[PDB]
Formats: sequence, C-alpha cells, structure tokens
Amino acid sequence: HVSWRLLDVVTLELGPGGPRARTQRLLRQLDAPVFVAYCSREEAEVLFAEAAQAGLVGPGHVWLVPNLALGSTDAPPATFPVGLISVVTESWRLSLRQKVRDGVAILALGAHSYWRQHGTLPAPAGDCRVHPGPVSPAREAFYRHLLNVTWEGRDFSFSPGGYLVQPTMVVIALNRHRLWEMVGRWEHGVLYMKYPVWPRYSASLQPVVDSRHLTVATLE
Amino acid sequence: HVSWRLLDVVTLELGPGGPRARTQRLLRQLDAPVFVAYCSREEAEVLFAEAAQAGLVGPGHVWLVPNLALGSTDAPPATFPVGLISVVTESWRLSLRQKVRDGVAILALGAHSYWRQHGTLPAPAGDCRVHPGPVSPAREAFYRHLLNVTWEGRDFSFSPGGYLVQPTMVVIALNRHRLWEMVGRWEHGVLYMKYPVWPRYSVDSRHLTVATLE
Amino acid sequence: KIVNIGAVLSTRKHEQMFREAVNQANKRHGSWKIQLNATSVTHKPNAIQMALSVCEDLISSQVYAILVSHPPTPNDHFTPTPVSYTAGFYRIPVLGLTTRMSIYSDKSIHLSFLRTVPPYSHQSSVWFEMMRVYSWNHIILLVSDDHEGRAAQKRLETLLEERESKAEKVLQFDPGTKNVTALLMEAKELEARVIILSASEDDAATVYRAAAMLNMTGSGYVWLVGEREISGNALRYAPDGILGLQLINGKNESAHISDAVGVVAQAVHELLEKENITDPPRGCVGNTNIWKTGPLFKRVLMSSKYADGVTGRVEFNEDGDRKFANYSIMNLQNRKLVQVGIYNGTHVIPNDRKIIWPGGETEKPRGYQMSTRLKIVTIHQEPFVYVKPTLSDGTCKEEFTVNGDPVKKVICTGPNDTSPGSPRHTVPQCCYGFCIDLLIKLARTMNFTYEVHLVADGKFGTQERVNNSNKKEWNGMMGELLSGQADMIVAPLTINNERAQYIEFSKPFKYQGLTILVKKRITGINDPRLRNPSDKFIYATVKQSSVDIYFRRQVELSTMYRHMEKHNYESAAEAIQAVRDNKLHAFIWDSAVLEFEASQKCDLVTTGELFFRSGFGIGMRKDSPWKQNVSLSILKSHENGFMEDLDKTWVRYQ
Ligand SMILES: *[C@@H]1O[C@H](CO)[C@@H](O[C@@H]2O[C@H](CO)[C@@H](O[C@@H]3O[C@H](CO)[C@@H](O)[C@H](O)[C@@H]3O)[C@H](O)[C@H]2NC(C)=O)[C@H](O)[C@H]1NC(C)=O
Ligand SMILES: *[C@@H]1O[C@H](CO)[C@@H](O[C@@H]2O[C@H](CO)[C@@H](O)[C@H](O)[C@H]2NC(C)=O)[C@H](O)[C@H]1NC(C)=O
Ligand SMILES: *[C@@H]1O[C@H](CO)[C@@H](O[C@@H]2O[C@H](CO)[C@@H](O)[C@H](O)[C@H]2NC(C)=O)[C@H](O)[C@H]1NC(C)=O
Ligand SMILES: *[C@@H]1O[C@H](CO)[C@@H](O[C@@H]2O[C@H](CO)[C@@H](O)[C@H](O)[C@H]2NC(C)=O)[C@H](O)[C@H]1NC(C)=O
Ligand SMILES: *[C@@H]1O[C@H](CO)[C@@H](O[C@@H]2O[C@H](CO)[C@@H](O)[C@H](O)[C@H]2NC(C)=O)[C@H](O)[C@H]1NC(C)=O
Ligand SMILES: *[C@@H]1O[C@H](CO)[C@@H](O)[C@H](O)[C@H]1NC(C)=O
Ligand SMILES: *[C@@H]1O[C@H](CO)[C@@H](O)[C@H](O)[C@H]1NC(C)=O
Repeated sequence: HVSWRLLDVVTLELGPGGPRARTQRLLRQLDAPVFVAYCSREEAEVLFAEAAQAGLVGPGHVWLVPNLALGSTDAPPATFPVGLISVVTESWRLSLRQKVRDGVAILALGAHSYWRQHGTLPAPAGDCRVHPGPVSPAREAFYRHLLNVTWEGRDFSFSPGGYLVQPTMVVIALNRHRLWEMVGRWEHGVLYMKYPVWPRYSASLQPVVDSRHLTVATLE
Repeated sequence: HVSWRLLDVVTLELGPGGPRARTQRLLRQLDAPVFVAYCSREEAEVLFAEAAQAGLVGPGHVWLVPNLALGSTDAPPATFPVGLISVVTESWRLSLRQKVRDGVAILALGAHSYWRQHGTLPAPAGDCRVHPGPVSPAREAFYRHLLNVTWEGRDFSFSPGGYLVQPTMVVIALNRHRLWEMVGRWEHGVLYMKYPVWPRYSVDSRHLTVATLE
Repeated sequence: KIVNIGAVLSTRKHEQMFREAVNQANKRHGSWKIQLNATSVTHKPNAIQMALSVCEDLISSQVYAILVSHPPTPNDHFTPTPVSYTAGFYRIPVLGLTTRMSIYSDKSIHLSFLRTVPPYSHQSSVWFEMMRVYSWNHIILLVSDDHEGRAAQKRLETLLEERESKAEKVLQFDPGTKNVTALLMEAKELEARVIILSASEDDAATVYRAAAMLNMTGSGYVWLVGEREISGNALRYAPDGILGLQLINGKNESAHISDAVGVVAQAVHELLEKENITDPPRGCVGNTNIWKTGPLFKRVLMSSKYADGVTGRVEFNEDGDRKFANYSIMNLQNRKLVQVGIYNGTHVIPNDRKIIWPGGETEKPRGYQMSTRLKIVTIHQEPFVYVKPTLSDGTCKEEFTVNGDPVKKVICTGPNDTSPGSPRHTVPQCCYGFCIDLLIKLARTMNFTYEVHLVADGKFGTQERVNNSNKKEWNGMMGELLSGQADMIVAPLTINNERAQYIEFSKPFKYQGLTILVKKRITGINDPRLRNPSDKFIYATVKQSSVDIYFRRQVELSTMYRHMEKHNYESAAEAIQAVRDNKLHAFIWDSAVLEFEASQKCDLVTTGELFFRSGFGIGMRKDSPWKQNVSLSILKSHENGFMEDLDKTWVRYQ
C-alpha cells in the first residue's frame, strides 16, 4: 500500500577493462539515502571500491544486495562497507556434513512416503550407452509424490519450478569486525528485528546517532 | 500588505557540456505557477533548453529574470521562450551618442554646481606612479557634491554606495515577433500598463477558458 | 608536459627558502610524465607598477597558480589587492598565504581566491562554544562600522539563530573616533553583564580607557575580545582578566609554504588527466579571453582532501575557509598571557591550571545582574483589579473586611483621569484586588520590591500595521512591556500563540474560556441570527483584544469580523452598561469576569457553556532569569489550597 516513490534507475558497464570516466561521472552525481544493487562478487568489489573513491560510504547511506554476491560467507573481502545487508536462506551456518545428511534424509523420507503409498521405489534407467529417454509414465508419479516433504522441524516445500517455496529465512549484516552476524528472522510472513533502530557506525564505531530522532516512553 | 504564499527554493548547478544529468530530474520534480530565474545568458540558454526537454515551459507558467541576464537587448537570441518579463532602466533612447551627451554634460554640471556657491574649479590628481594622497582633502566634498543632480526631467538622484536611487525604469517582455517591446514602466508612482490582460500566445495545455454568469 | 607554477614573496630570503622547498617537494614524483617548476619575485611600494610586474610574470611563463604573502610593511589592507584583481581576468587561481581580512572571503568580488588561514569571522564561532561552556545567554555585542564588523555581526547572528535564543541590543560606533562614552553609558543600564568587542587596536585602547573612566572594568563583570585587541599597544590600556585567543602558528607562514605547494602538488597530478587540459592562458596582452578550464581547476583544487601538512589536516570550506584550524586561549594574567585552552573545532579543553576573571573571584561568575525594584504594569479589570480614589490624608479607607482581616492595598499611579478625552492627569490611586494579593504573596516569597503603575492606552494590545507602513509594533500594554517601559506583567492576560514568540509565560493558574452575556434566552455560535447578522440584534465585543485576532484568523468566520469591525465598543467594563442600555444585546467575553458579573449584579444571564479554552498567566520578557522560580512558586500555592481559598474569599460569597 505504501507509495514507494522511485527516484532513478541507472544501468552501467563495469568490465575489468573499461571506461572508468563514464562510470565515475554517472556515479558521482546521485541523491538518495538507500541503495539496492544487483551484481556479482567480482562486480561488487570493483563497484564498491569505485564508490569508496567518490565519497558515498559513510554512516548515512545503506546498501542492500541480493544473495548473488557475498559468495564466500566465511572470508568477507575488503572494500565492503560495514553494515551491508543481504538475505540468505536457512542452513546459513549448518555443516557441509550436516547439509548432505539432510539431503539424504529428505530423499529417504520421500522414498519412505512412496513405499507407504504403494510399496517400493522405482527401478532406475541410467544407460549412457542408449539413453533413449523413452517415456514418463511411472517416474512422474514418483516426482509428484516427492514434491512435498518435512523432516525434523525443517519444513521444506516445493513448487513446479525447481526452487523451494516459503522457508524460514534470515537477514544478516556485517558487525564492526567485518563478520557476518544474524540480525533478523523471517517466518510465515511476519518479520522480526533484533535491533529496534538501525545502529549506524562511522569511521570506527562511535555511532554518530542522528539529531532528529528520539525515544518516547509511555505506559498502558 | 499581501500574502505571498511562496512555494519553495531550488538551487541548481550545471556544467552544461556533460554534468547536467541529475539537474534534469531535479528540474522535472518541481511544480509551481510562477518561476523567477537568475543566471547568465549562456546559462539561461542551456537552462531553457533543458526546461524545454523536461516540459515545464507551458503558457500556464511565467518566467521572471533580472537585468543581469538578457543583456543583448538589441539582438533577440535563439532558443528563448516567448512571453517572459525582464526589467531595465531607461535605455531605449540610449546609444553611443546618447551616452556621450549624458556623461560630459552631467560631469560639467556637477563641476559647476559646487562653484555656484563659494566654489572654485577643481584640479586633477597627481599620477599613477607616485602613489600620493593618503588623506582625503576638502575637495572630497566636491565628489560629495556629485550626489545631487538633475537634468532633462529624468531624475539622476544618487546613493551613497555609487548607484542611483529613486530611478525611472521600465518593464519589458518578448512578443510573438521575437523582438523586445515596451510593456510598462514605473514613473515614480505605481505601475502602468499597455496590455491590460496577458495574451498567453503560442494540445494538452493549461489555463483553460471558463465562462459563467452570476 | 612540464607543468609550471609560480609564487611571489616578500623578504627575498623566504624566496630562496621557497625555491629549496619546491625543488625538494618535486621529489614526490619523477616519472618523467609530469614535472614542476617555480619562479619568484619580491614586492614593491607602488601598486600600479607592482600589478604591471604581475603582468610581466604572467607573460614570462604560462603560470598555473600564483602565491602571495605579506611583507613587514604595516600597510595591511593595501597589500593583496592588485594580484587578485589582475589574475582574476583569466581565472588564474591565487593562494593567499596569510591575510585575515573579511572582504576577501566574498567570491563575487575576488572570484578567484583560496586561503589557508581563516578570516576574522570564524573566530566568532569559538566564542559561541565558550559561551555554551559556562551557560551565558545574555550578551552585549559591541562592534565597529567597518565591513569586518558587519561580517562578524552577521556570523554571530546566524550562529545564535541556529539555537535561536536571542541577541541583546547590538550597538555600533563609527571607526577612528574619540569619546565613545555616550554609547557605553547608554548601554550600561541593561541587565546583561558580558560584552564582546572586535574593532581596531587604537579603537580598542580608546574603549579600554573610556570604560576605565566609566568604571566598567571592575568586579563581577567579564568581557572578551577578538585577536588583534590584545596586540600592538592595546596592552598599555588593558585590565587584567579579559579573555583572549590567537591562532596556533600564524605570522610565520614559512611552514605555510610547506603546505601550499603540497596541496597544489596533490592537485596537479590529479588534474592533467581529466579530458582536455592542454593549456593555460599564454600571454598578458591582446588576448582578451579567459582560461577554458579555470573554473574546473579551481573547483577540483577546492575540494582537495590533503593528507598532512605542517599545520595538521587542512581542508577547505564552500568559499575557501581554513576548515578546522587551531586556536589557543590566553588570559591577561597580570599583564601577561597564559595558554589556558585549545580549540580545535568541537570544544576547548581546560587543560591549564587556573583562570582569573576581572573581579578577582576564583569561581565562575554568572552575569544577569538581578534587579531589586521592578516596574509592574497592570490594567483595570472588575473582579481582579480594584482601583479607587484616595482620601486626601494620604491613602484610602483602611478598614476591616467581612471577616475582619485587613484587605491589603497598594498605591498605583497611572491613567489620565479620563480615557476618551483629556490631556493628562497622572495621579496616584489606591489599588487592591485578587492579583494584588497574589503579587503580595509572590513578593513575600521571593524578596521583591514593587512600584505598580497602570497603562495609558487603556487597552491590552494587538498587532497593528499603522498608516506609516512598517513592522506591526505591539500596541499599548505589550509595547510598554517590550520597549522597557515595564519589566513584568501581572494581570488577567490570556496565553496565545501570537504572543508566545516574544514573551515567556508561567504555568496557568486559572482555567477559563469564552462565554456570551445577555440581559433577559440565547444560544452558542450556531444561530442564523449570528450566521446571517440581523438589523435588530447587535453583536459586539471589546476592541483591541485577543478575540479580535481570533475572529481575524478564521477562514469561514471572516464575515463575522465584517460585522464586528463595524461597531465594537473600544472600551472596558463601561461597555457593560451597553447591556444595561438595551443597545447591545450579546457581549462575547471571557468566562470568569463575565460570570462574576452575573452573580454580583442582577437581570444579567449567561447562556449555555463555553466554546473555547485558554488560561491566565504571569508573563515576562524573553528568557528572564526568574521564570522557573516564579512558576514553581505558583504551582506550590496551587498545592496548598491557597488559590482555592482566594477564589472563595473573593468570588464565592456573592
Ligand atoms: C545636494 O546637492 C546640492 C547641489 O549643489 C549641494 O548643495 C549644498 O547645500 C547646502 C545647504 O546649506 C549648502 O551648504 C552651504 O553651507 C555654507 C556654510 O557656511 C553656507 O555658507 C552656504 O550658504 C550653504 O548653506 C551648499 O550649497 C551645498 N553644500 C556644501 C557642503 O557645499 C550639496 O552637494 C548637496 N546638499 C547637501 C546638504 O549636502
Ligand atoms: C503430499 O504428501 C502426501 C503424503 O505425505 C502425498 O499425497 C498422496 O499422493 C498420492 C499420489 O497419487 C495419492 O495416493 C494421494 O493424493 C495422497 N495419499 C495420501 C495417503 O496422502 C503426496 O506426496 C503429496 N500430495 C499430493 C496431492 O500429491
Ligand atoms: C616556522 O615554522 C617552521 C615549521 O613549523 C619552524 O621550523 C621548525 O622549527 C622547529 C624548532 O626549531 C624544528 O624542530 C623543526 O624541525 C622545524 N621545521 C622545519 C621544517 O624546519 C620555524 O622555526 C618557524 N619559524 C618561526 C619564526 O616561527
Ligand atoms: C578536538 O579536541 C577535542 C577535545 O580535546 C576532542 O574531543 C574528544 O573526541 C572524542 C572522540 O575522539 C570524544 O569522546 C569527545 O568528543 C572528546 N573526548 C573527551 C572529551 O574525552 C576531539 O577528538 C579533537 N579532534 C577533533 C574534534 O577532530
Ligand atoms: C531561584 O531559586 C533558588 C532557590 O530558591 C535560588 O538559589 C538560592 O540562592 C540563594 C542566594 O543566591 C542561596 O542562598 C541559596 O542557597 C540558593 N538555593 C539553593 C537551593 O542553592 C536562586 O538564586 C533563584 N534564582 C532566581 C533567578 O531567582
Ligand atoms: C622553469 O623556471 C625557470 C626559472 O627561471 C625558467 O627560467 C624556465 O623558463 C622555466 N621553464 C618552464 C618549462 O617552466
Ligand atoms: C566627552 O568626554 C567627556 C569627558 O570629560 C564626557 O564628560 C562627555 O560626556 C563626553 N561626551 C560624549 C558625547 O560622550
């Protein structure tokens, strides 16, 4: 319902060898407090460094990027402003062993659901000598039966598209030590937040809290 | 003794050649029925081109510009919108000969006015080399004597800062023929007029006509 | 691409120092892509020949930036004028190593200019910081008539209006004058107790000796001055205890050279790559044109964030200011100076030992010398203020009340014995009422001394744009309060937005509103007789009242003003007789007094309830020192049933 008054949409070229004058000219003239950008890690590093050149990395501006960037999730590279915001799924810190175990578990539970439904699992057809891809009739039923699953408090789900639908997700940020720390949770369409007001840091912590905001106390 | 419901103030910066990207959006955002501008002539030309690109140029809006811009009265420049208002002093009769006739006459009359009552003819200063005259002698009052003056009906009353006060001056506008034409003047009293109504001369426009009865 | 710059200097030894400094600073980079150079000349007495020499320097090399300094000659303001004017014709950047005058700060007369040392305006900001340290809020700004004076006054005005508390009676005196005693004597009356001065050194000595003759350098007071008021020969007339401040490392400027080339170096290697630089203006004759890139170079150099010069981190402001220069605070400790504080932009550190004030007291002295004899103004109001003629013995009836306790009365002067027509009769009347008892209680609690006197206008006072068009000065009583005719106001006075700007109010002590009066019946403001005025019924109010403003600011109700402005008794309780005369039917006024009228008199009825809420209250001038205490006192009385008892005694038994 909110208005969401857009300011401007800007598309830029950022190749490893390219015209820096054009990008610098297009970036130096801007006016907005919040940013959303879609780029890769090798893209985000260069663009973030160039933005750091033209004075836009203070505690007044905030950046939000999707899960495409920040691939490392364990070694956050340089030139990344403190306070970067992105959103990732669950298993954000689950072990690789734990992850593969969970995958085997959900596959096994789907197989068990199929036997309870009819009795056993289907035979495989994996001849990479013939590989006819003959017909669907039976395997599609197994696919549709496996389409839904839930195991050990982890409520998975799926759509016709090969991507799970409506899981519990998290919103993470960067602490004052260049480290990923959980900030918010997201379950069932209701959104929480562990910080009532966006802590803004300056050159080194010492949050220069704004002059137009205050804390009102009241009672029932 | 009026309201003057001012809308807002906007500050612009432009390097017209390349850096005017954000200026386009900033000029798009505004909304007001009366505009008053202040810039230089080439800056006026680029600003009005950018305004025409943006679209806030319709006849339902009026532009107002001081005498600092639009200096070339004797030549109507291109890319200028018809029907703006600018204000100039009494200069329609001005020319080379007009300025020549004005200057020497006023200077000589000022040289004689102080002589009219116990005075003597002045003498020049020393030179541009010796750097003389640290103090201000009594002859400086002669310069002060060049404050009050009058000739040819036109009042040349001066001010302590080096300019004239209580002046006679006119208000001009650009008609459809692309040539400066007289619109009004302020002859020491209240405003006059030659066109009692604004002709808004030239499809998704404004200032629609409304006819009614009481 | 050999990039060439220049720098003019004074003593011909700093010229050799500059040559060595620039050739050493050339060692920053030597990649053969960019090179540097220098050329130095010295000054001369004549201005015109000096400017011609600057033109010769201009032609002799396609220069990039000129640098200027000051010679040991005492001709201050005539030093840097020619170079800026001449080099401005081609947008050639100029760097003033040391010049503190205010005029150069304007980028409209010297459009090409950059400075490293701040002008005299910026030090005023330091005062504000100091002003916040010890909680001083009433000032006496003393300044001269020079352009620097106007600049300082404007800077202090905007910086005060940031917090927007007040300024207090700034007064300016002509430069280079004698016997300034008149203005000082005129300003000595005010209750403020701290002065600020910034003028010429000889003017500083003159004002020092004049104040010594007028005995203002004594105890209790404190006044601080700028930078040059504690230099030259001004020490020969200065008393002990006056604050002073200077810049950390000024007047040396040799180290300043080590900064300038630095930043220009930090400029040149950042400019030659933009797009199409390729040329400065070559020649000094015939080529009537400007540099094609002058503004670009100037703007890029202005926003340069230099790392580290000799004088800390140096930046520039929007016009070319010093951007966080340093300042040292010295005290006139028995005809000497002691560095007591370090100002670096955010505060002043009191790292020193002890500061001595002009009074000799070692504790922080506050200003706002509290007066003891006030000037109280009042107004005739029926149930609140009783005024009577005196018995020729010397007072009026001294007798008991219904309870037998003496009703306390004072003696107030005031009117002209006739409001509508009389020349004047300023006579003493005897003066007693509810507010008089409240004032007696207040004076008993706060050790006061009162001299009550009435108003001459007979009206409260509103805004009035007189036929002599100007700012609408307040009328009557409020004009008397503001002009200084009065100092405190005690009366049944409303508290509205239109009055809150210039006045400070206390907590309201009696809640009240607006109500109608008729002599029988009627209704509130809903009847068509009031929506459409009738020739039979007449609606009138008291002229020059708050209700006039209330009906003068309503969009839909505007037309009622059209009726009200037609005929309204510019009068008082006398207009009460209008309802007795059967002429005016409806009288719209305040609830308390009009309701007391119904009880005291007869055949007068009030209809319905109120249609507006306000309150009475004691008012005083903007940010008076008493406010808190007085307000507290009132509230304490409201706790002890004092207000209820007074209410009972005065308007209950009726
Ligand atoms: C305005 O311009 C007129 C045009 O010349 C100037 O006239 C000034 O008028 C005053 C008025 O009295 C005159 O002052 C003279 O003062 C001496 C004092 O002894 C007296 O003897 C003379 O009879 C005369 O009153 C004088 O004509 C002239 N002022 C001066 C200083 O010469 C003047 O430039 C302007 N008016 C003023 C008041 O400055
Ligand atoms: C959701 O899971 C349920 C069981 O967990 C499955 O629903 C079965 O689907 C089979 C496939 O034809 C049919 O027997 C019935 O539609 C369902 N049977 C039972 C006993 O539930 C299936 O995996 C998912 N649901 C659907 C509709 O596909
Ligand atoms: C002007 O400033 C310069 C630099 O701040 C002063 O030179 C310094 O003097 C101190 C003390 O003698 C030395 O420790 C530094 O090494 C010097 N620096 C340089 C770069 O030479 C100079 O003395 C000052 N001159 C005056 C008259 O104050
Ligand atoms: C200027 O000097 C002041 C006082 O000497 C410094 O103020 C301190 O700054 C720290 C942050 O660095 C803050 O905790 C306080 O504002 C001050 N500390 C105190 C009072 O203990 C300031 O850092 C200096 N530098 C500037 C303003 O750039
Ligand atoms: C406001 O009231 C306070 C307290 O009534 C006053 O402070 C007192 O001042 C006297 C004399 O200066 C001292 O003897 C008392 O000790 C002070 N009280 C306290 C609690 O310390 C203050 O002076 C009053 N201010 C004004 C402007 O009236
Ligand atoms: C460099 O400066 C010297 C100083 O005299 C001057 O002679 C020479 O012409 C200059 N050369 C350039 C390329 O600026
Ligand atoms: C001039 O100075 C004398 C000093 O004796 C003083 O009495 C007089 O008031 C001064 N006049 C003015 C106008 O200040």
